[PDB]
Amino acid sequence: HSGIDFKQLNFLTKLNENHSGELWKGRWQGNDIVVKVLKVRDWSTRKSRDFNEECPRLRIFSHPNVLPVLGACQSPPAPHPTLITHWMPYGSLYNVLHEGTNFVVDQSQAVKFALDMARGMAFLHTLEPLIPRHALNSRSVMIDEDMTARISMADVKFSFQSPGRMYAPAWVAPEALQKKPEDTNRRSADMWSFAVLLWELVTREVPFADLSNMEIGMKVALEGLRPTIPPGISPHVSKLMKICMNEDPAKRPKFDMIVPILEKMQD
Amino acid sequence: AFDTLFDHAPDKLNVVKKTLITFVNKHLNKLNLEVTELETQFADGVYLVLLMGLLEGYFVPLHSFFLTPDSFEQKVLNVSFAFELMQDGGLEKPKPRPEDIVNCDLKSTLRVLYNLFTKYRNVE
Repeated sequence: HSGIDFKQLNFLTKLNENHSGELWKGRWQGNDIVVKVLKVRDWSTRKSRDFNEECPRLRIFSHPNVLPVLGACQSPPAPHPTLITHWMPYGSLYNVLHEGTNFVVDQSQAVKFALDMARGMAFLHTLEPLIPRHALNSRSVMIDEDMTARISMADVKFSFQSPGRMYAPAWVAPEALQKKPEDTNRRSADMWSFAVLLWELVTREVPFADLSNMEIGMKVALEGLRPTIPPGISPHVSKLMKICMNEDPAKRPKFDMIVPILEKMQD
Repeated sequence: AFDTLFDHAPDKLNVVKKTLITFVNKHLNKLNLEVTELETQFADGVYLVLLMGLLEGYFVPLHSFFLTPDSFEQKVLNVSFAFELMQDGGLEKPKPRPEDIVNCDLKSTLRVLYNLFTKYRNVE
């Protein structure tokens, strides 16, 4: 597979630009797509090779709660390393929870998002080896037309992109703030991120929104900063959140354990 | 241009250092860290790393640098990583070698911080 031809992309409108590159809405082979163009300092043949080996893993078409990368444009011959995914009209979970000016999603829908994410993560946790550098947070989950939540494979970081810069620390396990990935149980670290997502679905607040990223990671790693367990929620949601955010990574449940717990919460 | 403001303008250099300590403390106090001595407190690379995350809105995982450097080598490595982060942010490669920072070369240190200041002035 030689990737997607960059010339075949119909760029329609620019959606964002920041540190990592730019995002466009576009069209390709009868698909409404988003095009993620990666900005990389000191691009090299080795990095291009790594991009081309890393992308195939993201093309996951076998689970309803996983949103595949459709394909990638190799660079060269493309001007920049580029990822393509389906356009998601509601945008990220983060957009839907925090930037939603039309309607506020109800708590039944919030439970369904939680179950969708847990099912998607259980599936991804079955892969061998795990997809590397995948961080779960509300910006890396997309919401489809029928309100299905889907883990976004286009939001995985590549080996050449900013390994010393974390932009969403509020969702990262305390151990993952301080230890190399190889020295952490990655599946357990992801369960922390899911616990923070539970918090975000319960409070409808960005975790630590009043703090800068540097503040967040330093305080969580070194000072024990943690989300405040919300007032006035059911004993059952409370217990689930506490279990998922166990300080001991080894005592955190697996995603395939919390799926049946969340299924019973539906309705 | 920075040489003249260092060697031939003490009247400027002191409003400069006053302002540079103002600038770095604006950001570093958020971590409950104070800078009082520009000549030495950036030599080990730690505050430069932390500053760059504060200026450019990221956390730096603690496995990525040496939070308590234990040798000349680790300090140079910290400073080098800090310069890389500055380049990631759109700054051209810093003129001083990393070692000039670790050796407490004041002009070098103040250049770096001043080159941060010109960039990150309006940042809160």
